[PDB]
Amino acid sequence: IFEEAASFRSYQSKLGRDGRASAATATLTTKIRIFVPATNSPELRWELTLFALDVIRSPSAAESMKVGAAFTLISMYSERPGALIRSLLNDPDIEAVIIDVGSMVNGIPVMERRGDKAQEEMEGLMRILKTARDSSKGKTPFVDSRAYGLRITDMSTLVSAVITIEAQIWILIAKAVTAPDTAEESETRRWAKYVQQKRVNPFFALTQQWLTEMRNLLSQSLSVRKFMVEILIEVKKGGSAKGRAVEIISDIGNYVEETGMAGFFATIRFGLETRYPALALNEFQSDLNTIKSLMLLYREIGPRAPYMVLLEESIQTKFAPGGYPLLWSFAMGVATTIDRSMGALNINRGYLEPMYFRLGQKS
Amino acid sequence: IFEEAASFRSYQSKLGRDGRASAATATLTTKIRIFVPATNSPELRWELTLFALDVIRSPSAAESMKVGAAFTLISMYSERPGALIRSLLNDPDIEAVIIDVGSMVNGIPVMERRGDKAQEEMEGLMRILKTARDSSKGKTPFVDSRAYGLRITDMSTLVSAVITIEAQIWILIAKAVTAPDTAEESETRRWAKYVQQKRVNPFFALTQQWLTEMRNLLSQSLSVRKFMVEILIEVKKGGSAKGRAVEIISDIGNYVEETGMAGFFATIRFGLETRYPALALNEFQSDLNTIKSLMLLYREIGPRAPYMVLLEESIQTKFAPGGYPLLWSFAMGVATTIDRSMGALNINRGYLEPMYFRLGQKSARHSSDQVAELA
Amino acid sequence: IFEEAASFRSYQSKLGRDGRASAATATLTTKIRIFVPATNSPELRWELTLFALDVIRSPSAAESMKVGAAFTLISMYSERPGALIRSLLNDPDIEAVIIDVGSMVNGIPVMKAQEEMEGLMRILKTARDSSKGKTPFVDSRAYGLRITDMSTLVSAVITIEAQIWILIAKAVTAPDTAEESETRRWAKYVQQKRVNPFFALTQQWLTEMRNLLSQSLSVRKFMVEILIEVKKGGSAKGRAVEIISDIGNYVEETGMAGFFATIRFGLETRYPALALNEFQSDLNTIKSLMLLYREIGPRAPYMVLLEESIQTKFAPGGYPLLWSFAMGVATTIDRSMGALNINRGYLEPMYFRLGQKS
Amino acid sequence: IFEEAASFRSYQSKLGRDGRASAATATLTTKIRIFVPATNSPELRWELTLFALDVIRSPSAAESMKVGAAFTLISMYSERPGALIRSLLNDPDIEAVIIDVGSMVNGIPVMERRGDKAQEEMEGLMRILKTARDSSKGKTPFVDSRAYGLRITDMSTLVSAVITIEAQIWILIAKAVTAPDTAEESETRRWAKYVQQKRVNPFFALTQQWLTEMRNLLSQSLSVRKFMVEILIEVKKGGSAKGRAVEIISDIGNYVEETGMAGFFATIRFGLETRYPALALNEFQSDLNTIKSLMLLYREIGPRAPYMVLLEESIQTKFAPGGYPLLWSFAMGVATTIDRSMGALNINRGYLEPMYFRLGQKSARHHA
Repeated sequence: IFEEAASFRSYQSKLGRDGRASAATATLTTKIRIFVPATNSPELRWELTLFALDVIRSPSAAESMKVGAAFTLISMYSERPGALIRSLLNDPDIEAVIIDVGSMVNGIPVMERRGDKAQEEMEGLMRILKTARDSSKGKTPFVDSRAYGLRITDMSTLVSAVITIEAQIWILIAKAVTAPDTAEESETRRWAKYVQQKRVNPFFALTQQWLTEMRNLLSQSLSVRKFMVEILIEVKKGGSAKGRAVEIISDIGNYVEETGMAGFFATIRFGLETRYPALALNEFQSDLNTIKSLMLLYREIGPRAPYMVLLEESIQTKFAPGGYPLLWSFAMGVATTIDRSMGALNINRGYLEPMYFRLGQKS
Repeated sequence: IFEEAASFRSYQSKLGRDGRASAATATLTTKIRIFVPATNSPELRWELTLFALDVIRSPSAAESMKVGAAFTLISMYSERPGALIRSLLNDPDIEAVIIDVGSMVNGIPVMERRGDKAQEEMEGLMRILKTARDSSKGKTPFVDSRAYGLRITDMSTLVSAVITIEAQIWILIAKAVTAPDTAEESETRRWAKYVQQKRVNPFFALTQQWLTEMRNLLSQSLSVRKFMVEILIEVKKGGSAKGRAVEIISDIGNYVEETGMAGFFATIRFGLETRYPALALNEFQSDLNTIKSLMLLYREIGPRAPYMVLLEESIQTKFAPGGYPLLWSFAMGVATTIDRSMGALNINRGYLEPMYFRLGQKSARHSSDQVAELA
Repeated sequence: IFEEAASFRSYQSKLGRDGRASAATATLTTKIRIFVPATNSPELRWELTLFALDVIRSPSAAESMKVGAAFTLISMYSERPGALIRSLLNDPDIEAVIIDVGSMVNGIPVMKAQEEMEGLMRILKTARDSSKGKTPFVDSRAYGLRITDMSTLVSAVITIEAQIWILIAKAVTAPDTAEESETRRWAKYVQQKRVNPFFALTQQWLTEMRNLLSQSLSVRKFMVEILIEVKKGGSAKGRAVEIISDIGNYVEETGMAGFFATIRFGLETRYPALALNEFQSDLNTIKSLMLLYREIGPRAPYMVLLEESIQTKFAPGGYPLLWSFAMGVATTIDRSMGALNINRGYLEPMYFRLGQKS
Repeated sequence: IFEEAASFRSYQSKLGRDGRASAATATLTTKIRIFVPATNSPELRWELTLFALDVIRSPSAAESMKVGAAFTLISMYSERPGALIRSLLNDPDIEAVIIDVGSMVNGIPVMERRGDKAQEEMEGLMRILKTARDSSKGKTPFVDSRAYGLRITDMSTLVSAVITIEAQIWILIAKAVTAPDTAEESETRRWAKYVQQKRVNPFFALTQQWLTEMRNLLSQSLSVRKFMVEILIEVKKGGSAKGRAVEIISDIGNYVEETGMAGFFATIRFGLETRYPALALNEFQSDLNTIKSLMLLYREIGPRAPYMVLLEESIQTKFAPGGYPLLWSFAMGVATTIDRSMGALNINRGYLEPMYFRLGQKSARHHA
């Protein structure tokens, strides 16, 4: 009777989720160039990291090149650069061309053996590198200048450095897509942890100017975020121990999970799990039916769940906080009142109902 | 006994839903010209987008041309624009001729397909473009004028721009066929989101004058809305990753769902799911039986459900609130009282029953129980 | 008793048939440029055909360009030329780049690119000059025609395509001595009014293309893939696809000669000599071969054109006693046969005469 | 043992026949205009027939116009002529525009009911009609001149005439696409029959000049023959009443069926069914196995089978009597010796097997 209505609300929510979309809907494919470490030496890896930091620092490079640069920079993890990109990269809008450099002595960009027209390309790269240096007033990748010159020769120093720069990329993802400004407090807080735990090698500390330029590249590119989240999911999965490189990623992951699903988690933790007298209120009953439908929905969306926000996944919109407002306003009233850490989260949405929020605090 | 009556109400509701309609009912098919992206080159694609924005802006162009232009504009997504139209488009009133754009570097309009029998077509296009410029007092499609001039040279810039224009199509659908005036508030609110989220590239912002001209094209053409809703359903289906382009469509979808079925959902959410003790009042029985028949009916209508009103779908009339007056009026009286966001809905309809709604209000605002008393 | 031996022969034949090969074996993937159809204008379609004919006519074009030319030539049929190539092309050595030329009517070449157009110009000039002005068609008026309408277009396209497909029949079994057969097939299509004679293509061009087919495997792989694909299927085929399918009936079984000759002659002939003790090993061979043939499956009628390694096993040299007798019968009884050279080292004179004598 | 080989030959013959072809195989579709009789008014219908006869008779009209004309001419059967064409026409190479005529009130040409996008449409038509008259030196479609002028107003006369013209098209089909030279003897013989038997009204007889122009159109166009064979299959089926119209078609059918599958039939009729003692000879075995595979194959080809040759169908190559040369050479040797009517078919193919030719003759003629 009434049970049919509740079942029907659930039916509506899951209706048309099924099926496979007709192939013609495939969006116009963008060609992106990734220059990638050709061979297994710390010599190449250090120099190429310097190159890549500067490509991203350059004012003169176009966005299509800048994304590809960023992909070079955060593929330094892999034992076999080309294989790492090709095997994890799984986002349809972008079609990758991989260039494996022959120990590039060219300068900031690669060496080119394609011919006479590529001589202009190398000079475009030169202009890009010059403009990078000049526009940044001489600030190189690292905060402390010795690091900019370093040219390391051996594996142990290489991994120490690379893991340091990469951890500086991964500290960004935590706020890149969920608050791209105001980011510094959180990213420094995560930095403190990794240094205090002796995981990351502070001689290679990366400069605020470079970190902000990378943060901005993450915010403004979907294609980049897709690759990042692909790797982030892939290394999260078991069937193997992770040593230093993947371990730093996984560590950062504990901050990165659930990010930009704040509302959903908060209603579950505060209010729901807490079983306040307010659970009793009849008026908030429907809200309960809402949350039930949501939880079953969440289950059905499956593998991407902890990173929906970062993936811009549409089904994410449905999952949004003010989709279930009455319960949320009361869950916030409880959360802000009971937990000292909460309430520093900005909850200024039009979805908030003052009466219900006050009931949550009053409770 | 009483059970027979309830079963009979259900029988009436589903009677004649069955069967396949005789072909004689097919309405006279309208021939519509769609110019569509010929090749995968950003030079052609940027210019053709500018052409299409201007076709829709043109004061002298026929509705037949304008619909076809709108179809060009919202097929920019595809790797093969012709294939996208042909494969998704499934609406009987319109028969499409796809003129695959032949580079069309010939000027403002398309290039003449094989050498025109009458070059007046290119000159018809010229008139259309002139009239567009002149009538709009020189306002070009994009809001900041450099963008209107800018020839696009790479795929990167192309996708940035195309995503931007397409998003501007899809922000319209939300109100085009449900509230075709008063639209501004909502469409701006949705614009703010996509920009703030950095999903679509504000350098390519399109002018309020162009957006109102496209909003009006949506309002006044059924054939357009049919194609929009066909695509909106098709891309909603899973079994695929979506990157930025399809993701903007899909994202808009989550606002666009249930639109123009407001009253039906509102009785479900407020009143029914709310299950206030007052729901047990004897008068409501017939209304409850009504809602039950409606919910089972909704199920039966199936895949088109998320967009019934926008699709002008016939069944929609039956679904309309006013089909359950007592329950609806009670549903509103509660809703308006309990939810701060509601009540901004326009409830000036005859199907509203004042006395009963005052009962809805009166119900809504009326083992401790102390907490409820305090709040 | 006997049973172990028979089962062992079968074991050997099926041993190592199974499994899937490790990806490291994959040979370095070769980039080929396939300039493809632009759209539904006869103006573009005619000009692109002339471009492609001239690419193949050019003395200066490289192999990589020539393969891509051949792919343009045998895609001209389709409603969407680029889609036809991309969707049927299923080939482990080659990666296609396909760019449908828009304003292909800009000059001789299809429409930094300024260099490319001049590369094309050089190609076309050198083609004209080196050929001493001899046009692709047997009647030169065809080279100048500049066709404007669909009817003439399809008449012409069908005609050129049929002229490619005439070649395939002999390209990879005997690329010289081909003339007699390819003319015999041509006579049919013309007499039946299936191909429109104004567009007949010149011996000079046909020889140059026959040689290109013989010497390039990767092109022939694509051709035979399409030739198989359009041969099957419960669909209507237009004059265009119909001519391909028709040619198919000459193309099938070609370069599987031996396997067929022993089946047709000797085996199906069932000469009294088949009872003789000596045959047993050969019979056991053929059994293994028949079951093997089944296992090779969908591409079977064109193993030869595919250079398929399995082909070796099916070769008639495998069952030499029966084969020598198979020629001896065939050459004696069936007037047109036995003109195919059975002078191999495997010929056993006693058995060849026994075949004659039977 | 030996049974494996025979089964393998059969396997090869059926292998890869199955499955569904990828859409990329679709050939570039040609847009073809069919002007079609708008209503059941005899005034329009007579004039439209005259128009269509002249379209086909014109020396200056292009192939695209000529095929569309031929489609008008051989759709005149229908109560709803446009529906008949659109609903039976099922061949991928051609995409039809059907134009229903506005009572043909314009003049010599069909008159555009809703008005032309270009006013020259009417004139290009005028040029076509003029050139038709002028190039043919004034010869109207009919042999006997009163018929050329007739301008019919009544249903009875209309159907008498239409049936007569249609029958004269369908007489042609039988030979137009198997041997369009040598044709006249046969097609006159069939004409005489229908007239003598009072199935068609000889006052309306169509001239050798019109018939040759149509015969040539049939020879040279596949797309026309596709529509013709579609109709020829459709009206061959039972389960319907027929009027004079469908009856004439069906009558023609009895000449048209099996045509251009000559060899397949000839080996079945003569030699195989003939079962001469010589059938026991060891040499024949391969040929017999061939024919077995052919019979099973013929079954599998199915509904199009009575018209394979006319359809140019791929499968037909395998059926080509050249395929089974020993049996065929013997089958001709018997046939030519035993049936006085046979042997008038020209059988000068290099595929003739001397032993069987001498042996077939020697079986049938001098062996009892």
